[PDB]
Amino acid sequence: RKDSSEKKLITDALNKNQFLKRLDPQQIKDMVECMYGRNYQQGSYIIKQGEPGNHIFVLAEGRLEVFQGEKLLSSIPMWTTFGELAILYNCTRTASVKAITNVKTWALDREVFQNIMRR
Ligand SMILES: Nc1ncnc2c1ncn2[C@@H]1O[C@@H]2COP(=O)(O)O[C@H]2[C@H]1O
Ligand SMILES: [Ca+2]
Ligand SMILES: [Co+2]
Ligand SMILES: [Co+2]
Ligand SMILES: [Co+2]
Repeated sequence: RKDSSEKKLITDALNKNQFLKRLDPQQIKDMVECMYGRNYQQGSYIIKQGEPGNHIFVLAEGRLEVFQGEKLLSSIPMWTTFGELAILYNCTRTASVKAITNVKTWALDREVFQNIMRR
């Protein structure tokens, strides 16, 4: 699915996330190899506040904004991990994440994220 170049970009994105610094390099490597590409059209939501957390994402291309309601929280820089809170802490999505342009993410599903933690 990915060359060494993309694997390195995703790896760095995951390693920079404060809540993921706990994981071993083997766990990160496993996440990377398992991640799958998903595109989103402009104006669609990658994440909706209040939903369960079924995926963790890395922004690979395009622009994303984080919202509570109509209120803007943050612009997600390229190669940033997001959607991790609801996964790690068994909570609901804390905010919505909207596609400001057409977007590509790398995504990992929740159960896999935990199978990897079960290795
Ligand atoms: N203030 C904020 N700034 C940047 N990102 C945020 C902020 N609040 C929430 N997020 C991100 O938005 C995501 C929405 O779903 P999660 O709660 O799973 O994980 C959340 C974080 O990755
Ligand atoms: Ca990150
Ligand atoms: Co979906
Ligand atoms: Co580009
Ligand atoms: Co762009």
